[PDB]
Amino acid sequence: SLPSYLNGVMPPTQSFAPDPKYVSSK
Amino acid sequence: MALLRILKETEFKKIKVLGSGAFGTVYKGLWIPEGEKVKIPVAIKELREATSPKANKEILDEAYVMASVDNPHVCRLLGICLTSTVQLITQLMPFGCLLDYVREHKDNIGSQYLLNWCVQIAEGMNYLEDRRLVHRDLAARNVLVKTPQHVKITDFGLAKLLGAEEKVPIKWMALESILHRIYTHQSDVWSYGVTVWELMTFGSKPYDGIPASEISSILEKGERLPQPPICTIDVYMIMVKCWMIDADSRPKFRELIIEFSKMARDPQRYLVIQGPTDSNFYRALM
Repeated sequence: SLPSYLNGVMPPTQSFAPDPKYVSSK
Repeated sequence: MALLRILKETEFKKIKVLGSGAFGTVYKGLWIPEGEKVKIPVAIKELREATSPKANKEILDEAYVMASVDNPHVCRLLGICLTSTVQLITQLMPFGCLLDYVREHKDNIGSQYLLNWCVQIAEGMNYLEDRRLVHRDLAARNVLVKTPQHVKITDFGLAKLLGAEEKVPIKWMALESILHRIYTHQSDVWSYGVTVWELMTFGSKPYDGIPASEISSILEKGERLPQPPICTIDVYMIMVKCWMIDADSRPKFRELIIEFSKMARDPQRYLVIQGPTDSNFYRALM
């Protein structure tokens, strides 16, 4: 269940939108 | 472990500077408790002039609380000393901060040492919460190593002892703290969250490249620190929940303690890594 990163290069962030738990409404 | 011990400006000796920060500089020193012919190794932190200036009676109070923290995973204030400057005395921590440490051993640290530090750090914060105390600056750089198997949260009370009067670790701060300067055990859980990420990614800088000023936004948009390489989905998931917008939906320390304790019980099933006693901070204390 790991991260299939294209050459281990782990990206600055990961988004979770639209799930409203992590997406504030302004 | 007892109350706050007030020293006289001649009961301790600054032996050598170990490194200055923004809250002040720190030295390696000895403690000559008037009376006994004993001399114990400590760490002397001499804070810098504060903008607001809290009289010698209030400063003196915060110091008692800092002195009242009694838990194996939370550095306690041993002794304070007021003169034209304030100096704090605490038991010295041999291996330095857990940040430099994990960076300096990125291929020597096993699944068990991480999960453990996670549990211990939770443990400590859970204590600070039991005592209705909010840290406000949890972070791998603020977790010192007594031994590769025993770490403790430090600096509790130092921040607020100077910067709660009206820099900032934006990337460790929870949304609310950023937007409204709101701090609570729930905002700490957010930080705990980052702290675990720093560890799991062997000391990687969070949101590296993105200016601080840009963090609140990307945060509101649904952006979060990425799943570390060695983390199964199970672990990351918990790191994520500490970053929900609604503080009240963020895991509680007592919950965290229980989770990581469980994982620590089958490390290789939650953290996949390929497969110490030293640190250049230790080389400076020898």
